[PDB]
Amino acid sequence: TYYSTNKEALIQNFEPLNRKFTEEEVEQFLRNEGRSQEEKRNWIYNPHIHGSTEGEWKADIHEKFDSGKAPWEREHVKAKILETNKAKIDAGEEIQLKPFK
Amino acid sequence: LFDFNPSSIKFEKYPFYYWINSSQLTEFNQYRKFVIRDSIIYSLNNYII
Amino acid sequence: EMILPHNNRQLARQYFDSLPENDINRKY
Amino acid sequence: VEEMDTIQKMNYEATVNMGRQDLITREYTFYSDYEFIPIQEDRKQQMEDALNNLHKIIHPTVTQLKKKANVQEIQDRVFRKLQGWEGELNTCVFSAKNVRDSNFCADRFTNRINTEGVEFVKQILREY
Amino acid sequence: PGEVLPLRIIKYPLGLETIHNNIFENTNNEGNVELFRLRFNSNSSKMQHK
Amino acid sequence: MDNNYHFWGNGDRQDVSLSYEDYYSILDCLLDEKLSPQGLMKFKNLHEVSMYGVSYVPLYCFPVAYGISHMLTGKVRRGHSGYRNLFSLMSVVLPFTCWYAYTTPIPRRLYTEIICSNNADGAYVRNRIKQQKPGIWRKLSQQLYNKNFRFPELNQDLTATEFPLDYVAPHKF
Amino acid sequence: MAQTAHQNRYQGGLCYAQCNELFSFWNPSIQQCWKGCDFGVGRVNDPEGRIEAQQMCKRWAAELYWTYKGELDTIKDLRVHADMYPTTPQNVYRACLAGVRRQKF
Repeated sequence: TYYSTNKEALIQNFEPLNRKFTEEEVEQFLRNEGRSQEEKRNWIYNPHIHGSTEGEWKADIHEKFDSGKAPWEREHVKAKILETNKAKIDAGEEIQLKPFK
Repeated sequence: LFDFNPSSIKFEKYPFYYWINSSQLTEFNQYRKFVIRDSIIYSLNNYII
Repeated sequence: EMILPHNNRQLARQYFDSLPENDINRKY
Repeated sequence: VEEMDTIQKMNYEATVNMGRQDLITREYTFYSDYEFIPIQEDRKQQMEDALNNLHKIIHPTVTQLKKKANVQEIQDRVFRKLQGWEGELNTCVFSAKNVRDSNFCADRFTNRINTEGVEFVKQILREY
Repeated sequence: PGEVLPLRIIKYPLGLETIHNNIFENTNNEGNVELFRLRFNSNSSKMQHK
Repeated sequence: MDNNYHFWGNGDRQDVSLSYEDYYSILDCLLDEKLSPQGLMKFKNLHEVSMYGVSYVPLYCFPVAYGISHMLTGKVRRGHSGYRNLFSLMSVVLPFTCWYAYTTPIPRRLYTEIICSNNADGAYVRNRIKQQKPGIWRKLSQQLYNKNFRFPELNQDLTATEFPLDYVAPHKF
Repeated sequence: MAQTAHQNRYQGGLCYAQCNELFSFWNPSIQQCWKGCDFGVGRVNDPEGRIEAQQMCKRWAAELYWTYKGELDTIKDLRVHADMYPTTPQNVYRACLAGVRRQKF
């Protein structure tokens, strides 16, 4: 029954990404080399290369990397997705945010 | 034997043609004290006009 | 080696200006 | 500075004499050497200002790294670019005819440091 | 032999001193630690002192 | 074909080919301070592969030198009895066959990574060979251009605004 | 092991084995690690005995090399690696502390 259940789950819950990856998502993917596996990365703040303030930069870094929240779960990224693909939003097609796994 | 072989033809008349001095075409990553050599090369290439 | 712009004599430009108006180099 | 004992006077004389090695040896010049127009004092100060500006960017990153290997790697990565630019400057200054040419070369080197050097350093430090 | 070239960029050695767990021997007036140094040859003909 | 295509000391036909003489001459015009730790690693792997290779080349050439020395003596095989003439002719001919072998370029993955890499190490090596070894770079530039490599340092560069630093041998555009 | 307590490293027990496993075989830090095993024999399990053993390591490092008063109190990283050699009082202190940590019972 494992095969039948897996086939049903795949057929029911699989849709194509239906969208082009945004600039922010691509930049996050290119910076995912900075993610460290099995041990947390020590994030050091240098105002001349990172800008902003130490608290704001550390909050953004925690949101991007430590929290594990995906780029498509960010509000501004979601707004960009719903804006740059409004043509597909029309004619009754719903955009998929998180790619299927 | 049975493929492309680079040619060995070169410029064999112009004096000091292969004493190439530093420029943006050589990236200036040479031996530090070769700057003197460059000057010499420069002078030589002004002697043969 | 590069000639510095202030020490650069535009001999190529001098010859170019002396070319006829209907010239292949001017077309280039 | 006049009033002092024998030992203090001897120590002051020693400290003064250890700094006049440049003065004593300036008379002994060689005829066969290849002379060049030196980099002017203002250009020296501008180049040192550019270097200090570079050190301003790298300071928090290197002082927040607890491994000597990482700091040495950062030093080596920047030093290759700086050494290429230094070689270009040395060639173009040794082959200089007047002070105008030396100033041009020094200005080009300083502009390279202030324009591309800071960008390269920032990219390296972001990598670290 | 050759010359003392107009400019040399010198890497400051790191970790030569461990007296108080500091690996930066040098610091400029701005307070920023120094990794590099600029050495200039002002006089191109004078001898170098022993 | 082979099960060891991953090996750095291996190569296929269309890899960059450098003879041992060219490789040693190229080594004679480089500095380790100007190379990143990855470039130094490439050069060290090439060093060990090449030390074994230069050790082995006379062994490769020995059968041919033996045959040629035998054919110079005549059509008589005086084994254990013509050894003196055979090995005098060998000490003459084996250097000639080894000359042909050592002047023969051989392809290698390390050769194609050291020269054709697009990072700063590759540019440094290419420019150093271009300036200090003009003839080696002439041959190497011809080979690289023939192999669809497009680098500014090549003499055959149609996109350049500066004239070539050497004679451009004829080739098919 | 001229400075340690046992004639041979096998009498040290599991602590000396862990000290050997900590550093490469040519690293003289192992002996210092062994001294840690000596300092935390009847002290590791006692909550104040562990602090006493760490103080013993600090005193040992101060006695082997010339040290300054704050020098061993401002060490950023107390972790050790295989190629850590007892060239400094900080390295001696770190090796001794690592030996103390590995002293069961």
